[PDB]
Amino acid sequence: HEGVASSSIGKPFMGVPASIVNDESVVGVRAARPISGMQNMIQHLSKLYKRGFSYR
Amino acid sequence: AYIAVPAVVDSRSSEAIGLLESFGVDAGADANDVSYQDHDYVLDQLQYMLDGYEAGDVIDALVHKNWLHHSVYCLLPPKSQLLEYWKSNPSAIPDNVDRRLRKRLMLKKDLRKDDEYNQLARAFKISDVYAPLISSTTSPMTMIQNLNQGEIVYTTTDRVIGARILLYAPRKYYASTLSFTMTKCIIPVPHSRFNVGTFPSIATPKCFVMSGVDIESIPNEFIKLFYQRVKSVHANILNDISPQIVSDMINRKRLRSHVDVYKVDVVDMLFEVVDVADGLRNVSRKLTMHTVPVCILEMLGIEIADYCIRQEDGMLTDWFLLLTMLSDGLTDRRTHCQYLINPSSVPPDVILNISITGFINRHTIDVMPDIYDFVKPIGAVLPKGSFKST
Amino acid sequence: EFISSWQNHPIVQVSADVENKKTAQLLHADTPRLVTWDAGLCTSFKIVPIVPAQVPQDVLAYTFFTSSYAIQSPFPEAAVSRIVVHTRWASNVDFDRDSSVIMAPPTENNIHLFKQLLNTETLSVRGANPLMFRANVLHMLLEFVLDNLYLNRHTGFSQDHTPFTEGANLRSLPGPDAEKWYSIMYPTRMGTPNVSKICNFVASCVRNRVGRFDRAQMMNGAMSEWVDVFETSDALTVSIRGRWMARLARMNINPTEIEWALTECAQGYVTVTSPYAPSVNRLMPYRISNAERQISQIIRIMNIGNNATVIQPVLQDISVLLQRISPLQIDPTIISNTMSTVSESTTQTLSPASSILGKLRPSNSDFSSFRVALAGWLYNGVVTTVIDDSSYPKDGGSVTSLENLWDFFILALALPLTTDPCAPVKAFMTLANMMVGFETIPMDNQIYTQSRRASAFSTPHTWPRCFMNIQLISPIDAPILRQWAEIIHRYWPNPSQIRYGAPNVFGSANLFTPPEVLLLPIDHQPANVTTPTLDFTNELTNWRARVCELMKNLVDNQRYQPGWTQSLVSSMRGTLDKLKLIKSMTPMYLQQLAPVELAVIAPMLPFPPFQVPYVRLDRDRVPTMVGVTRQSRDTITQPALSLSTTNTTVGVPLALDARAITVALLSGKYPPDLVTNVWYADAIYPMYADTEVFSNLQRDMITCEAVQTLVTLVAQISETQYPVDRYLDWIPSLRASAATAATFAEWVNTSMKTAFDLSDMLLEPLLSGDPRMTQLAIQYQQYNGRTFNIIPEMPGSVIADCVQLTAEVFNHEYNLFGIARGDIIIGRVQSTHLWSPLAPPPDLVFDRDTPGVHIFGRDCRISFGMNGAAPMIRDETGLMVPFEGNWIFPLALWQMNTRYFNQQFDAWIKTGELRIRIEMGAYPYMLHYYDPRQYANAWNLTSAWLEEITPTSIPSVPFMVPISSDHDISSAPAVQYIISTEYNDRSLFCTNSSSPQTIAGPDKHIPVERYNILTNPDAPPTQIQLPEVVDLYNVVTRYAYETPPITAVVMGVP
Amino acid sequence: TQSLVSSMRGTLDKLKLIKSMTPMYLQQLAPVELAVIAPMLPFPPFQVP
Amino acid sequence: DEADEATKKQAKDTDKSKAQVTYSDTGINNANELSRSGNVDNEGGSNQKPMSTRIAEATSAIVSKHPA
Amino acid sequence: ARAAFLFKTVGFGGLQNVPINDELSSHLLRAGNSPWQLTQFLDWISLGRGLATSALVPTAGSRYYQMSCLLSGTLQIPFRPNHRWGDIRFLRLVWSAPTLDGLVVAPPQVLAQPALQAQADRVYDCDDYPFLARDPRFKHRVYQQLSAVTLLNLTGFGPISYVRVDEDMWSGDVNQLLMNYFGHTFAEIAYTLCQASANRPWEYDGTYARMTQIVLSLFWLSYVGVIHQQNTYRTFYFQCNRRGDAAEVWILSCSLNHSAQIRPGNRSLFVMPTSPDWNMDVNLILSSTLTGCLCSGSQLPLIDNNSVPAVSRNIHGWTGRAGNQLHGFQVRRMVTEFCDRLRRDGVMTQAQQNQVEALADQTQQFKRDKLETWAREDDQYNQAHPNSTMFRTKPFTNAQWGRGNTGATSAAIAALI
Repeated sequence: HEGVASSSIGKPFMGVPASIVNDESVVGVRAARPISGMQNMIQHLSKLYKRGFSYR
Repeated sequence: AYIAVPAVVDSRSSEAIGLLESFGVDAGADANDVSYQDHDYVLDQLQYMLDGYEAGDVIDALVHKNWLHHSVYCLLPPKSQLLEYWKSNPSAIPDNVDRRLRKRLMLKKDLRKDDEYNQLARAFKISDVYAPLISSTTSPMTMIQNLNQGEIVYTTTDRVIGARILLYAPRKYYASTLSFTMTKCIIPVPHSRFNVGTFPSIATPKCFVMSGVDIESIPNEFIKLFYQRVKSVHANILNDISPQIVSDMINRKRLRSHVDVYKVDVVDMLFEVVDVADGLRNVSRKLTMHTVPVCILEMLGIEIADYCIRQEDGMLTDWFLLLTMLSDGLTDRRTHCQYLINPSSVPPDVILNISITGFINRHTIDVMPDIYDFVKPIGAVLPKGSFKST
Repeated sequence: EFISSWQNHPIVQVSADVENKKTAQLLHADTPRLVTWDAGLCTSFKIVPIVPAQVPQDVLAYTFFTSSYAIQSPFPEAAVSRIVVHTRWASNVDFDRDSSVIMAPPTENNIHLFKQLLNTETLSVRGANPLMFRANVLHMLLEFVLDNLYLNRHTGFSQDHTPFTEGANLRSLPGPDAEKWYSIMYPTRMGTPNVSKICNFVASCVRNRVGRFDRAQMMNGAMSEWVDVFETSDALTVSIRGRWMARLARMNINPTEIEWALTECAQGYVTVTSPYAPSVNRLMPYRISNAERQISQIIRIMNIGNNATVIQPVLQDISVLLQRISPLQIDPTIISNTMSTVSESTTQTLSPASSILGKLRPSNSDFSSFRVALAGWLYNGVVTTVIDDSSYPKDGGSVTSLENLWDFFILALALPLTTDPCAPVKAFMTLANMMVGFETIPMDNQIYTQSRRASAFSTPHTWPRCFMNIQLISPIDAPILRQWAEIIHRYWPNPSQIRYGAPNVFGSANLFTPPEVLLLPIDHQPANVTTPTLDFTNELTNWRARVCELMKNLVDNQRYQPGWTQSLVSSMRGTLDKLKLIKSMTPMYLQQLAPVELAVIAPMLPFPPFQVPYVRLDRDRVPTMVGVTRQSRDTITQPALSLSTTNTTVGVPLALDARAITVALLSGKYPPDLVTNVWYADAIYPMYADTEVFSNLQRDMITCEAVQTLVTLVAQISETQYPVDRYLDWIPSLRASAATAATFAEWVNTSMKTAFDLSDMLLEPLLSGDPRMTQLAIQYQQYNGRTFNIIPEMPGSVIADCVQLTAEVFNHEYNLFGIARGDIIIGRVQSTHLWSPLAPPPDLVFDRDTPGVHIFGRDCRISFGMNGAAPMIRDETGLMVPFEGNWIFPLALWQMNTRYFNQQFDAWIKTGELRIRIEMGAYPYMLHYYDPRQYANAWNLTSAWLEEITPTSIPSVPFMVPISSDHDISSAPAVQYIISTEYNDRSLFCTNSSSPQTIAGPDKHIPVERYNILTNPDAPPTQIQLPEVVDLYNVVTRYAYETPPITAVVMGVP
Repeated sequence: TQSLVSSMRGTLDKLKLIKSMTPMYLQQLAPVELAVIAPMLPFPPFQVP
Repeated sequence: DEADEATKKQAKDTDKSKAQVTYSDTGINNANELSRSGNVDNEGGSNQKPMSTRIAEATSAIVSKHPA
Repeated sequence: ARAAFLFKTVGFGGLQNVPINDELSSHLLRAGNSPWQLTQFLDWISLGRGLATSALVPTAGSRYYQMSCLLSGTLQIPFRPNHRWGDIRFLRLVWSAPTLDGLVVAPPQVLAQPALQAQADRVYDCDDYPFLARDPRFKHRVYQQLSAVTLLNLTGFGPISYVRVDEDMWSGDVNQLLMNYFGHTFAEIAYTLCQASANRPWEYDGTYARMTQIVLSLFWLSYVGVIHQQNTYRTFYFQCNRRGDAAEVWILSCSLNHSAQIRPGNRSLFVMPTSPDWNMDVNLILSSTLTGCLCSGSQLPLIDNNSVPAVSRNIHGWTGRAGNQLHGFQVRRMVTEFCDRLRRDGVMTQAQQNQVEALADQTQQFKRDKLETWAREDDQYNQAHPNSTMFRTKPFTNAQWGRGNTGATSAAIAALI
């Protein structure tokens, strides 16, 4: 997610559009950072990777 | 007088709900003085624009928009489709069109192999007939300027921002997406003294931006970005007014359905730790506790005063513990760091007497966790020694 | 088991982590908030009641006092009143600095104000370490100034309709309530019915200095430009805001200058207009100095050091801008069309056209590399553009290979566009590596021989002697190599220069070049027509022709031709002719149009260009080092003597692809019918509506201000090389070190960031070194050893000057800030007299020169008594003395031997005849008021203080003071134990203000000197008495200036 | 293949100008600590010049 | 705003969607124009608070009451 | 255009060394180590809205004189024939870098070595110094403040200002630029002009130079009283609501009532105050500073030798055998001249004149008392300390408190129009 930046700023991929999310890693201030197509896609994949999988 | 607030505003919903009252504005008695703009379509247009361009330039361009002046976009079909649409119902051709093209278009005959109509067809350009054209390459700043000056802005693309888009030809000729939210039918409002909108602007010096809500705590993320960029770029040329000032402006001379249940108003509380061991007082520390709902505050009566937060046995009181649990944490006001309360009476850093000072940040949030999508059991992870029994 | 120590886990307030948002900062930076308006009172001191009045009473009837009639009064009506410091206790601001300094009345504890910075080891909550008082006070004064940095606003007036004044104009305050303000603001308006102290003071004043007395009405039906009023305020904040306003006024500019600057920057392609009529005094502060620009540029260069990833996105952005505004575009099929007509035979195994097409592989994205190569011309100081190693042949190649010939052709065309100074040598060594074995030349050593890769010749030291001296190459043995060397020497492009920008408003950030000048590695010839056609009179076209003819000569050489079929020779010659005569517009575009676009783009770049001179083939002048400095060496004080050896090199190489550059150079076309003036007027117009440069100017100003403030503050607690005056040397302080300086600097940085509402980095580039010896300078060096260095001049700092002025005022008004001065005396005094312990009678005080005193110091020893003898302690003279008399103690002795000294001395202090003078210098104090008609003792308080003294902190010194009375009272005994060595009672304002007089106790009337304007009839209305006395009634100037955006006044023709 | 002169010089300059207190501690305080703790050791010091 | 209203009234009078003659958006940079407004009183101050209320404030600041 | 760059240093006011010491030098360099302190002085005077004061700097003229003394005492190091810049010290101070960028504390060796003994009334040529000769922009930037110092140090009275009237100066660009300062004050205009001149040296006959000359002429004509609301110079004048006040404020203004008739030609002269109370008049010092900034590339006319002391005669670029006369005046008498001219013009009444006279008398009394007290304190300090003697204000004599050539100066300025 951090490596894909720079070369993809503000431009979509795979038909997934770019977006805008929150940042609070920096101490004391928590602002909004814009993410790219891959960044948004990784952001959505991350919650699945953190919660797990359901299997019928 | 245009006033910008950090929330989405709609003509009917924001009128039904007490948006200004939610932010803390005093009542205005008759509501004929205020009128609300609608910016939800502007917000989804902003998302569509962000899909193509960068956030910064679009935001900077949208800053220079005058919301007190009306204008609309007129979407045109592609060149060929415009030619067939003019071939049909030939009353649609404007006077600016070439005489030879107009006469040939009235041919009412199959013009594929005439080749004079065809060489004219290669010769034709839409910009010749229509001067203001976005042409899908125009900068957002130029879009906003052409929207500010004039009433009808012609375009050949749907990726625009700032105003409603009206079709010029029947839908058959248009092969674009069915974005009916911004695109209306092919065939076809005064402002009050105060107009409330979302996006701040710097077009005219009668615009105002409402303070009182910290830019950190803005719930809506797109509005957070817009406010951040505007404040970071044009900090020195923005008019900031307190909610008290807004209420005074509203009531200077006069003063002398289904409702959602998952929306609550929260406030930030300011207090100070005081040692009253002797008859004298000693102020030890300044703390701010975040995101306290107002309804519990009204229930458990809290005013600006002095309280003791320990019982005779030596443990924290139930009301204080409940308030701390409900809040989202405590921050030291001098050193901007998270503060952790000592539960015991061991001499280092014991809080026994507190003094409430005031409340500053007031806004509306949604208590929906947003992951509770299906009704399922709940499993919460909490470390040891967390007053579980209490 | 009651460990009480695990709870003592410290939390670090400053964290350090790897930093990648330096790119974000360099691309865009937060703008400081400079313009803030205040509509309240311009005061920072308030009067509070300490002891309530004595109404009703058994002597005077209640119908005397005005409080009985509920008459509002300017001053509190109480028995005791004191002045307390409270910044912005009466104000209405639109933006909040959040640097407030609030104090409590002296009857409360204020110890928390002096334990903010380095008291992380003080366990107690009521004590502080006396060795950081100076640092805490300095931080407090900085907070004072930062909080008081505001501007005054003119609200509005109304005429008085009562006979209390002679129809004066009174100001109206915006707020929920105004009755209290209307009585606080104008003391003289009150009537005087009786003979109380307040009424006497009011009656002793003039009647014609109240409200507004001067205005600037420049137009009809519009707000006055400014007004001057008499109202309650204080001289310190008045002066601070005056200096702030003067600083902004020196930055103000007018729309005509903006119009001229924009036109000159746009080079005549964009026109803007300004009004011509009377106006309303706008305030648009945007002009700063070249020194500030240079300092900010140096700081940015320091931030971007040796790290490519921090600078590459800047070049990407510049390439995007060039692509957006440029008319040149790729031609899709020019090369294929021109190569589809070369005559060939179908029975050959080699096809030059197929081979060259396969090696070229044109693509549209190839133009991005070309544009970033163009962008790299503006930053050769820190970024060096090179050709990537993968472009060279894997093993050096051979001239018998057509593929290797095409690689040589591509590299030869691509190389002269890079900023790498070793490009000619690399170009020569490419052909040398290919022709090894076929032809030989004499090299220098056995390491950098003729077989070494051409990309390894990257330093000026590696240039072969045969390259510099052509006579060494044999005309017979290496004719092709000699020809190539001669072509390189007599056809490499010649650098030139162009002019850019409008430094009238924007200033100049150039460092090693004359201002307003850009250098270019190729020759620039301005175009003379607006309708261009194809032209071959260009240096790049000549270069291509020479390369093609050289390859023709190589093919026609009689030692090479016999190895080829005739058909292949003919096809190769035809291909070379077609490549020579191809119709590309890129070489002409690069000569006539690209410099203009670069010049119009440069002035609005977030990172201003940083350049060093281009040298063509002069090896002695090749730059080899660029360095910046931020510290100093052992005792070297002058930067010109330590820059040479206290600098860190900067610079980084960035690689590009030769194939993309060659394709861009070979395939370029203009729109079918292009008119340059119209095209550029259309393209440039949207770009010139931004104000980010105007914001960056303010950012640079704030940066320089912060640097100077930092050095000025550090000089107060450490030893530095800059001249500075001292005013707080009587306040105790520790022996500082590098860690102490770093912590103090971090606190100052955080405070200023909070004050000016900044979230990004500031002073952290300079916080990575010892801040006790800071300096700023830059230099670069040539091959021959000459060095050129730049030492920017330091501009002043209004904030630092204001802080120093505040220190000067504090040096006389320390009492108002809760601090006492001098030493203390402990001993038993029993009497019925009503003198105050803060102003003791002289006879009680003794000092080092008083006969009979005993001075103690480092070497103290106590010998116990035996068989009725008395214990003794050793004096510094060497005699042993009993536990009686007058002693003089430094604080550290008792601090280091607390428990033993308490146990051995408390009884003799309480009951015996021992009196001890503790030397402290400065300390916070506490007051306890007692009724004078009853018994009172202070032993409990004194013993508590003595017993809670600890080797790392002390609590506030307690004093016991009587209460003033306005009628006869009886007397009762009182026991005192602690007194001060000097007068420390300047905080009093008045006693029994509602009563005609004070019969008993301390007496103090209203200070007339603090109201010199109202009480001295023949004094100028605008006289101040700083720093000795702070006045509480002054003349205030209030403005109504407008702050519109740039686009609201300057409008460009569409 | 690529020149690293500037990078090497920058790294070396940073290492040279690092703000370490270790030499000061070694030349000022460590001898004092060693002299303080030496006479109390069970095994007294045994040194060669 | 007055210029815009005049332009709209002219368009309505001429019975056209847009007006040939416009009092707004001309080619002239008339940015220093001023017009009478209710925000500024006769004394040159602001009217964020009415003059009558200001007078009431000032006169109420000096009231005295009957003793008990 | 100026061709010779020469400047004169301050002279001892009866002492045996430059009247400055370590305390004053540190107080001056308190917030910045650059000896060129024009911007710092501008910030300190705070737009002239009130009476600035301090413990070591009683008045604005005090700071101006101290800046002059510091520059005079410090510049003598690199101007020695050996031209070395950083081998000797002056009052525990040494130059940093050959380009004269700042002053720092001396190294331990230089501190042990003896300091430099400065001299009085030295005249130096900028082109002698190699670095100043090499760099034209640096020389032009420095020469503005050098010229201001020279204009202050040329005589024993207050600073000198230049007034010029010429109709051909006005042009379209000048009108456009001048119209933008409709409501600003003289101090603000001077601030902006000085900052612009610092950013870029002006050329011989540039728009900024012409506008500066026009502004100076307008201010001096309004000060004398020839130009007012009912008699304007091309509908421009300066208004002062409280004449005779301690801190006067002058505002540019336009009026369409009447325009005076101006004879064609080019005329000019040189003005200066003589009474010591000029130390508390920001406008006069700012006018002198503007003239100094102009002197960078304009080559003003020569000053007659007979109007300056012997040590200031025959300066190559400033004084000459036959030159213009210096006209000196007294502020209190000039106030009366102003009132009388207005009354004769018929726009003022006797009661108003009496009020102005009373206010002026009060102001003069106050300033005289303060100046005498400060002079006595300085004398006592010099008596107490014999090794660090100093002066906080330019010395004056009792005779300078009387009216001089005020009538002749007023007549000449009136005849200028």
